[PDB]
Amino acid sequence: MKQVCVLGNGQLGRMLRQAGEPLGIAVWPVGLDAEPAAVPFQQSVITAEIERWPETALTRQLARHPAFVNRDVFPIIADRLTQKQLFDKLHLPTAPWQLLAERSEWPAVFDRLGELAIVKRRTGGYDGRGQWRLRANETEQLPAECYGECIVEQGINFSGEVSLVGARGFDGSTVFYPLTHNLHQDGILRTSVAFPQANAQQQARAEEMLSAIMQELGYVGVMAMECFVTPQGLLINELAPRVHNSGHWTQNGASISQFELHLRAITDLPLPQPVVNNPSVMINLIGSDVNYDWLKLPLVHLHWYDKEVRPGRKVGHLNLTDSDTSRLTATLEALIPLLPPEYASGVIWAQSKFG
Amino acid sequence: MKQVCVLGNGQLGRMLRQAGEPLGIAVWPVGLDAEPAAVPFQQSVITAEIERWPETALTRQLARHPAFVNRDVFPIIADRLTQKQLFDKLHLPTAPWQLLAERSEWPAVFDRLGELAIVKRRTGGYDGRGQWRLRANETEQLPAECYGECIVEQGINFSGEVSLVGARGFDGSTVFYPLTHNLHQDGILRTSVAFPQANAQQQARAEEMLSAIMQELGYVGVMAMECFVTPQGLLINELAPRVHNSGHWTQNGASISQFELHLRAITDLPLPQPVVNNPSVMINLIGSDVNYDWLKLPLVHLHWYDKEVRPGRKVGHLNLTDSDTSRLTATLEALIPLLPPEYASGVIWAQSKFG
Ligand SMILES: Nc1ncnc2c1ncn2[C@@H]1O[C@H](COP(=O)(O)OP(=O)(O)OP(=O)(O)O)[C@@H](O)[C@H]1O
Ligand SMILES: Nc1ncnc2c1ncn2[C@@H]1O[C@H](COP(=O)(O)OP(=O)(O)OP(=O)(O)O)[C@@H](O)[C@H]1O
Ligand SMILES: [Mg+2]
Ligand SMILES: [Mg+2]
Ligand SMILES: [Mg+2]
Ligand SMILES: [Mg+2]
Repeated sequence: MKQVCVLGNGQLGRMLRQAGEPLGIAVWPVGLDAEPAAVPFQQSVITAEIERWPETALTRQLARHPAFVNRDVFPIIADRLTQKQLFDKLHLPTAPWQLLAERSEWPAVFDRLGELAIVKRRTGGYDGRGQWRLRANETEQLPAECYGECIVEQGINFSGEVSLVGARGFDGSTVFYPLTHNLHQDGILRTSVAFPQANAQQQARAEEMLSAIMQELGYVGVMAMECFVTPQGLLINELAPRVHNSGHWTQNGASISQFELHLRAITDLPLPQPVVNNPSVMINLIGSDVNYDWLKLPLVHLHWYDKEVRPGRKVGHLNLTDSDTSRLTATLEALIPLLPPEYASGVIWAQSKFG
Repeated sequence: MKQVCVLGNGQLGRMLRQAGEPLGIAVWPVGLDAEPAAVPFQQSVITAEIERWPETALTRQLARHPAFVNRDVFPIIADRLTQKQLFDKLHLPTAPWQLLAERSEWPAVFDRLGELAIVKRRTGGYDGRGQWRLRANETEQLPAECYGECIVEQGINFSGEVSLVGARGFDGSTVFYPLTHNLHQDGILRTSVAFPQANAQQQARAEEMLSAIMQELGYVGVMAMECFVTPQGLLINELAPRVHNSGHWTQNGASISQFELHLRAITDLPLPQPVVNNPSVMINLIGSDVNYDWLKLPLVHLHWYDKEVRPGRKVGHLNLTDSDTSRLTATLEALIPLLPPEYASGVIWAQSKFG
């Protein structure tokens, strides 16, 4: 019975453990502060749900582990500069950008990028923290700390956002789910909607890009590529070297979930193409307490994280899938009065995807 | 918040625990020999995946425990003599029978029940162990121990077997799954097939019968009723006061699984009718080692129990569901060479359901 250890103690690891169980794979999520002595890392394949970390007794032990899959890929992706350079190397479309070295460069930056600059911390950002959207007369708001520690990109006016989640096997095979439509508000993902068949052109463009990246990196497991939809085609925004929030719908809307797919990849099990026959919606639960009334609606799949509820925190997600989009829209409509007000916008945006 | 302890350490408990996690319900399977001092009985709803048990430090604590849902139904069900009588008291069709008290009753038993008698141990039987099929000149095979400890009933020539899995809530509401077709060989269930819409007359007869049963008992949770199909309609074979093997398909083929439904009922959560839109097939894994090649087929959902593989032991099950029956048939066909010989019969029988 394969053993896998996942570095990091969040919901991602928990979902990987839940997926592993019925497949006969024991998965052990280990936080950074864990005691290595307690960790069966020796008899396990190591994976992670994080991409960067401080040095601890646990991480020092891991360091010397032969089977930490993708170990060397993380730092490249963990630093936005190196990630952006990777797209450049591979000729992949992405927002024009540059390292933002010091105050003095501002003039050349706007000259280069346009009216709106999007400044991003090279490492550690998530949910939009560590991101600034500045105009020529607003540069003084950027913390000095940021000089040398941030990249700056052109503000992209996309018509929508989509991510491609897929996986690469140790033998180079790759498999993908259809593109997923993502809605972000205030920097955090709120809702995702996936259809069995995406714009065929967009789907091929994305697969070619993701494929080139996984190959170049020699990556094994699941990776998510977030892109921006523009009239010239997609632009890659960023990558996540792991299972990703946008693909949670796969737990209930694909024959093989992103969690199962990642475990198959890393343990070298078969990686056939997951079957996706119907559309799916996923609503993220953020800073809200669980309301079991949601369970009155039979299509709603509750995925609760057993995390402390605090503002802005991802606490769970709700998935719904059905071959009849009317049912989905109706389920959505019934959910509105059962969710806090800030959820209406995303729920309605999901409904409109079927309109 | 949800804390449930389940009496019994088998795969059913494990599947209840996997189901409860994402719902935010912490499920603790407790074996009979467990140390009561290590169990959260005081802060939980108690359920069980077994129906009769010896007195141990652990079960002693469960006697009369107010949090143990259905505690008094178990014993009624656990004895076939009491179970049969229930049917009788509710005018529900069942096989003509009687308590088999002693050797001398034999000639009259055959005069009354006809050619073939089915002897069954009053308690503890499963997978056909404790059952004997006898003609009038074979009674000497029945161990002497049986007299007074087994019932005897009419061998029924049924055209097929179907089970009804459903639940009853604390307020009397009930919900059910469509009937499932079950195939038993050598006393053990090998395969099940469910269709979204079952014979209407049949489904209604089953629901009326099971509702009468659960209501009569004040039962809360999931119960399964195995029946035999005959030209006068269904005959009830036996009941399982819990989630049941023939309902495993609901893990992937219904919007709410029988595991989830049981936890909903017992925790007083909502109990809407689960959605079932496509057919499902479940192949029981018995005494065989896991074969990861099964995973090359994308529709296959592996549910491995993490049990030691021994002859005749249920080690797992494979579920498959899709709206396209031709897909299911093709997946079944591909499964044959990937399973031991003894599985062909069952797989073919499933395929035949779609023929
Ligand atoms: N150049 C850009 N132009 C316009 N919008 C942008 C741009 N970069 C980011 N955004 C918007 O901000 C959202 C969050 O940005 P991004 O993914 O870089 O940050 P993050 O902190 O890494 O978020 P996370 O890791 O949680 O996805 C994007 O999905 C998009 O809505
Ligand atoms: N009276 C009967 N007539 C004909 N066949 C019968 C009869 N009783 C049982 N059988 C056959 O034997 C099977 C198993 O019998 P039964 O369910 O009573 O046994 P069990 O040991 O309680 O099995 P389990 O608890 O594992 O379902 C039935 O599903 C059916 O195939
Ligand atoms: Mg990011
Ligand atoms: Mg992002
Ligand atoms: Mg039985
Ligand atoms: Mg039975």
